[PDB]
Formats: sequence, C-alpha cells, structure tokens
Amino acid sequence: FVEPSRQFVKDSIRLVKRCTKPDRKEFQKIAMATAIGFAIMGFIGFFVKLIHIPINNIIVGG
Amino acid sequence: IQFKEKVLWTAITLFIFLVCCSADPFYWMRVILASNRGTLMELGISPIVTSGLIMQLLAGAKIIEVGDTPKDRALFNGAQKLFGMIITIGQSIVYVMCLLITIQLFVAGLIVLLLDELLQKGYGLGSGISLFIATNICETIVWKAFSPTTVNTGRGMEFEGAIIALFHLLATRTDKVRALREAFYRQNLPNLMNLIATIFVFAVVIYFQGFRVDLPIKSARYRGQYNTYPIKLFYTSNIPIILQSALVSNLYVISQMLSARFPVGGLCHYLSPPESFGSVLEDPVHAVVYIVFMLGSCAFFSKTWIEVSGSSAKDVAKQLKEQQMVMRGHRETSMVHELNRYIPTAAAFGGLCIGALSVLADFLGAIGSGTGILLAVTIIYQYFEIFVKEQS
Amino acid sequence: EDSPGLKVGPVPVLVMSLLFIASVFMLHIWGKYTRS
Repeated sequence: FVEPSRQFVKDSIRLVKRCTKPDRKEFQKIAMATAIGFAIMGFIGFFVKLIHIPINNIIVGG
Repeated sequence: IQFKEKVLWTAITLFIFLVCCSADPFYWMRVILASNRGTLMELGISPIVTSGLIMQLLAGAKIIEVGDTPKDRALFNGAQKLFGMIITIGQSIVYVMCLLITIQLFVAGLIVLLLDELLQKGYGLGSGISLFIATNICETIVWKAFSPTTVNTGRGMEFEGAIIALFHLLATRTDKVRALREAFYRQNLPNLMNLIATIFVFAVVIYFQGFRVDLPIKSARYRGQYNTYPIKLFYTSNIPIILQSALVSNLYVISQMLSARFPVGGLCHYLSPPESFGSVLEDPVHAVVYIVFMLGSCAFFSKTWIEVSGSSAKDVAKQLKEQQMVMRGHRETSMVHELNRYIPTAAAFGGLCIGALSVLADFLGAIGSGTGILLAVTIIYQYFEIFVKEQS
Repeated sequence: EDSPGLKVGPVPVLVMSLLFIASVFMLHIWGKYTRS
C-alpha cells in the first residue's frame, strides 16, 4: 500500500466545503450570462463565408 | 479609462479577428485555430500561443527569473515576438515543399503581433489570444446546428453531401415522419441533439468556478486593518492540463513511422483507444484502462507544474511577506503550511474535470476545449459586472 | 523598436488597418488585382 491516495481524496472534497458555494439567484446570474456570450461568438462562422467563397473560387454551385 | 472607451478597444480587435477567420503538426494546434489557415486567417492565433508557452516554461524555470525591473519584462516580450516568427517560418516552409500565401503570411504576422498587445493594455482581461480562442470554439458548435454546407450527420438518406444541412433537412422531413425523436436514420451523431448535451456540461463547470475561498487578513506591525486574499480553487490556469493530455499522444503516434525509417492500427489501438465510443463503449476493458490512465496523467501534470513554473508554497509566501501579512491567530509562515495541502489537492482535482471534458465528444460539440473558451466566459462575468456597477 | 512600453494610441490602429487591406485585396490572383 500507498498512504497518500486515501488522504488526498479526503483533503480535496472537504475543501469544497470551505468554498462559499452558489446561491439560487447567483447561479441564475452566471447561468444567464453564459448563454449571451456564446451567441456573439456564434456569428463569426456564418456572415464571413459570403465574402470568402465567391472571391476564393467560383466552383461551388452556389 | 472609461467603460465606454474600454469597449471600443474591444470592438477594434473583435471586428479585425472576425474578418480574419515534432516532425508533424500537433493536435492541440487545431483546437485553438478553427480554419487550419484559410485565405485570410494566415495563422492568426498559432504563433502567439506557441511562443507564450515555450517562454513561460523557460521563464518559470528557476534558472532565469522575472525581477521587478522594467528590463526583464521588455526581454520576455521581445523573446515571445522572436519565437512567434520562428515558429511560423519553421511551419510554413514545410507546406511549400504556393506563391500566394507565402507572401501574404509575412504581411499578416505584422498585424497580429501589435494587435495582441492592443488588448492587454487597451482592455483589461481578456487577452488578444483569449478573445480569439473563445470565438473559434463558439464558431464550430453553432455552424453545425444551423446549416453546415458540407453534410449533416445523424439523419440522412441523401447522397448530395454538399447542401445537407440541419435547416435543409427540417424542410424535407415535414413531408414524412419525425426524425427529431431518439430515432434517426443512421444516428452517427445527430447534431441538434449534440448541442443540447453541449450546454449541459458547461453548467457543472461554472458551478465550481463559484467555488473559491476568500480570507480576511490582518497586517503585522499595525493590527488594526484588514485586507483580503482570494484563493482560487482552480490552478495552472488549466492550460498545461488540456495541452499536456494532447501532446503526449503526438509523441507516440509520430514515432511509429519514424522507427520504421531508422502501423496506424494495432499500435495505437492497444496502448490507447481515443475518447469515448458512447455510453456502451466498444471495449469492455481497453477503454476502462485508458480512462483511468488519462485521469492519472491529468492529475499528475498539475502536481508537477506548480512547483517549477506554477504557484505553490514559495510563490504565494513571497506575495504576503511584501506587505507583512500575518494571521489573526498565528503568523505569516504557517499560512504556507496549510496551502502545502490545499494547492496540490485543489489543483489536481481541478484537473480530473478538465480531463472528464476531453473524453466526452458525444455530449460535447467543442473541438477540444473546455479550458480556453471557459477562461473567456469567466472573464465576461468580471467585466459584465463592472459595466453594471457604473451604469447603476 | 522595442523601446515603446506603451502600445495603444491612434497610430497603431492606422497601421493594423493599412496592412489588413493589402492582405485582403492586393495580392490575390483570383480577382485579378495583380498579374503574373
């Protein structure tokens, strides 16, 4: 046997109980904010194709 | 200065990046990029991130160290610029051995290098490299759930393969029966269904980002004041956990054909099956040993990084001692004895979740990360609040 | 050279735009903006 494994497993999941932990309204406010940020980062892929594709080559059938 | 200014410096960089996008190439390189060089992309992130992490490994190492001077800062920046060209020349010459992109690449490494330094100074967090990572990841999740112009997996029965899209199938599918069930015609990976699962795993990581500890903390000479220290549960910024999982798979698989000069199927298979093969897998024992090996690897990169380039015992001790912090019931020194425990256990149990992002690929639609887009969303929480405070 | 500590101002913005426009248009062979 190896001592440390068993103790690292203790000292890791009781130190999540020293953390302040999410409250209901505060889980909502981060959780709302996430969904916005990634719809902005969405838009990059769609628009820039129409300037790219007919300049790069004409064989595309569109 | 102004929060109105501070957004302008972000628009500049935003729109510019928006138009823009061993002995073999690396896996992780594909992750951060999302075009693998287009016709205007001209490796827009690659050099900056390769240069910053080679240099951080050199810098953190005890042999040379950043002092408090202007001068070590200057040379570290200079050092990163010089590496960044080197890596792009090193790469690019190989694909040549054609007239158009070689000439263009040199003009495009002149844009990027000062630009990246326009958002570490002109904006607070993020970085130029962060903003780009976040956009490139968010890109490839959304394009396959709307209309891919290549092929739309999960549902088929068309062998056009060139206009098969999610919206395009939605029109033809109403003239027959549902395929929006748990039944699909060929079920390789239904792409509407893969997004529903994507946003689930995001939810459990942000829950643990709210987990962090703050301490109130007094000072030595005068006891009558109290300050604060925030201890963030996560460590190594999660970059050499995600990167180091990948770059050790490269150094086995490249070598196999290199050993031959001095076998794609069997050698790979028996050492590591890649990723999950579903909730039913494909291996009753080969997949198990791989997963257990993976989490061990990822847990171990964190415990080795902190001492030699990361923050641990000494790097935190140096910080407090400047302003002569002391504990209410104790002293300086013996905070250090309690973060000897915390830093390794928090760090590496942090890691065992950046690992359990990477194996998922059928409940996650991200191209490898995890880490890099999520550091971006945490940085939004910080700046979003700042904007609510000033507005109110 | 590398003597500048600060890297924000009007002037860097003009330099990034000026280059970005040659990259987009001048060197392309597809739209016949230079001939060989």
